[PDB]
Amino acid sequence: MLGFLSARQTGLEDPLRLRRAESTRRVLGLELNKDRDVERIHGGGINTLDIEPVEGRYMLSGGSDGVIVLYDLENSSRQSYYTCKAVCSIGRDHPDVHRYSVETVQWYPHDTGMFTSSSFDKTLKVWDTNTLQTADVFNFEETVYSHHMSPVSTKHCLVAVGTRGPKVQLCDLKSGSCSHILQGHRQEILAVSWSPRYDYILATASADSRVKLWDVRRASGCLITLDQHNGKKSQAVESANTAHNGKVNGLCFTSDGLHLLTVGTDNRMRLWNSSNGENTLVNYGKVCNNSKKGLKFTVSCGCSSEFVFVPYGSTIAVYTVYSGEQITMLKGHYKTVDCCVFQSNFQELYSGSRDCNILAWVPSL
Amino acid sequence: MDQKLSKLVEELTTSGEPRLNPEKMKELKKICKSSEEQLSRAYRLLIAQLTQEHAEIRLSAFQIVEELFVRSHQFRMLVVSNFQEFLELTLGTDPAQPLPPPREAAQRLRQATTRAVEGWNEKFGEAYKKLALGYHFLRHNKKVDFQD
Amino acid sequence: MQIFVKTLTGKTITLEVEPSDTIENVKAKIQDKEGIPPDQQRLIFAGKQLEDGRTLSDYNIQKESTLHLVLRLRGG
Amino acid sequence: MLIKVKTLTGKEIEIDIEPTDKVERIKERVEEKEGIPPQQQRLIYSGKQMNDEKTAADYKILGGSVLHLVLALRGG
Amino acid sequence: ALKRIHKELNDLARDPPAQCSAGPVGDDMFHWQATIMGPNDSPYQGGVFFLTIHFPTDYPFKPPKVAFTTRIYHPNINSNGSICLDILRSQWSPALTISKVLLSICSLLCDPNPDDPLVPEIARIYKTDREKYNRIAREWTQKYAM
Repeated sequence: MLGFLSARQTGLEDPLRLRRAESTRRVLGLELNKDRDVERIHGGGINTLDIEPVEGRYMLSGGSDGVIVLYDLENSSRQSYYTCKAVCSIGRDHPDVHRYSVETVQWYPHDTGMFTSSSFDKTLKVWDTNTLQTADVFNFEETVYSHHMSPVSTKHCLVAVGTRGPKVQLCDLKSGSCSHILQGHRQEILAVSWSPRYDYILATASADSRVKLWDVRRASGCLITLDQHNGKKSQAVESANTAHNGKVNGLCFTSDGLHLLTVGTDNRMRLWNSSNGENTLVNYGKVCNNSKKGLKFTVSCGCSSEFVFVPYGSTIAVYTVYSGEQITMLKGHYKTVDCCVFQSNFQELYSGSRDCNILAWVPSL
Repeated sequence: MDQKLSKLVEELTTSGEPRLNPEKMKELKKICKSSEEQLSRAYRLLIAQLTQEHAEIRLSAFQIVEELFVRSHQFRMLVVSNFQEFLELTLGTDPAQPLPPPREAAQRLRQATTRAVEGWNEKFGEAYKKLALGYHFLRHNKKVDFQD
Repeated sequence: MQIFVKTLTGKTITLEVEPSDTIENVKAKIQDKEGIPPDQQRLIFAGKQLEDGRTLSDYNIQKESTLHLVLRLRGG
Repeated sequence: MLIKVKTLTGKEIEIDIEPTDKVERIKERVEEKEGIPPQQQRLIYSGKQMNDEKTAADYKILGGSVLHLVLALRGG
Repeated sequence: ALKRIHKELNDLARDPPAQCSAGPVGDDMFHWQATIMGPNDSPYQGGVFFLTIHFPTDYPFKPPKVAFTTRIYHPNINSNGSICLDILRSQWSPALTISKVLLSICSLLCDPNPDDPLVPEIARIYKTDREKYNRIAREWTQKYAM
């Protein structure tokens, strides 16, 4: 690596080159760390994690027992080994704790002061990071598998909420109105996601093997309805254009926002184009999943070749997004993995499982 | 010096005795203290025995493993290297891989491995955080009754 | 000589006892003083059960000492 | 104010301190009236092991606020 | 009720128990921390084991959730520091006050009952060989209590 240092020093290669090459090297050498720990606080499994977007310091986690821990990943100690102490926690003793499993906790974008969560108690609560008090609560008529806030929108603050009804809900964290709904799906909505690039493009995955991108400004259906064979087996859109063969329960736009990775219960990933819904035929091999709710997964940022970290049974699988190769298989858990989140700042990966653990993977050397 | 070791381990495990016959176990202790690669050779012997289909043989292999664990430190590192498979073969956690017969020996294996894992968590848990992970996983995810 | 005992109700009462006296009579004195049955007392001195079949002199108890009274418990 | 530093045996050593004395002062005063040098004390006030740098006003020690003294035979 | 806890706190500050000490940890009077000095003539001699009391919202008529913070060796106390007294779960009595529950715990430190134990692994050692018990408890006290 001294070659990269000298090249950066004499201005040959842009500093971008060393930065990205070193980030890729670190992610390729990713391994579990016994030189770091995250305190065990959840009675049941961990369903979700979301490192804060700005400064990458705090870290929420939605336990399956309704407790929302709020970790602190900065090594405030002096020793090489440390444990990420849990700063706060919405314990069961809290008056407004979630009665059932918390399956999505997300920071309010552009404002770390607040964060949101939602649970099978058919509620979505807007939590205040400082005083830990519900700022706003929206009660739905049915459960809430997954919700997501636009990480790019400075204009609106709508919140797609995929209930187990066929209708996507849009909740407004400004003056409350959950009236706006997006009709067109046929079964439960297991995973939604806003477009990181465009303000108003929402991609919603369902359990009927359909992935649709909605222009929420448009109030006459969806822009696109993803189709496996790119229209080869052309059929009108009444029972066709199925992005999978079984339930599709996970979405993750690539970091640039140009491609919409989807993973479904048919045990395949597919890197769909995000502008016209044309499958790009990246193989990815066979990816194992059998979960019956929102499967979380994330994609690396600031690396030469974009990696994707998909929960694969009880192991994290690391694929290269644009080539489909399998980099490795991080292997440290005791039950199925429910959510892995990438710490972009230092190329660290935190993967909550169903065994109440949150294993923090870090690079070697 | 592998022939006598494979032999002695075979008479220890295949006998099916309720309790470890003492003097040949002491011979195993001495000759396992002799060399480190041969201690790990005994570890492979134990692992190969533990996969084989008989609850009494698995019990003998596990009790030897517990002896070496409480007696050796490099053995603790080596076994925590694959504690996941060790738990799959001892505790029968995976329904797709239960324990062989007989039922009495399997029950004794379950009780003995639960109590040995308790002792290991108390004695070597801090030095081996992966043992702590395994103990926690057994105590909540698998809900193993440690009070039984 | 006499001894102090701190009953359960916050009050404190003084017992006239001798070192040769056995603990059973001590509990009987607690009984006729306030009336909780000989079985239910569990006298504590320096965090020790005062065994029924023993005497104060066994436990190294002197004048102006104090005995603590609680409700009968058990292990778990 | 007066703090009475009662030990295990029940002996209730009297002490006097100003409201701002550092607890090392408290241990030193206990040394004079009881004889145990400050290294071997572990003063426990209301279920908090007092730390050797905190001022007495930190713990809200008032008149007649009983501490507890426990011997640490090693005591460095 | 608070007034019950207030009266307990005052009457404990005035006339403390001998080898016990409990007071609120901060502003919330419902969360006390206590301290059981190891009873004399026991393996726990010279020890200082810190509890952590939690009074419910109906404290007179409902037990407080006391739990050791200092890892104690005992058949009746798990490694997590939780106790299983009958007085504290089933036979709670309002007349029993915190100065009394702490003293009863102190007494039970020396009077375990391996029958129906919360930790059978230690209970077997206690029932079989008490000589080793008094050494393992001693080393745990020395490595946690002092």
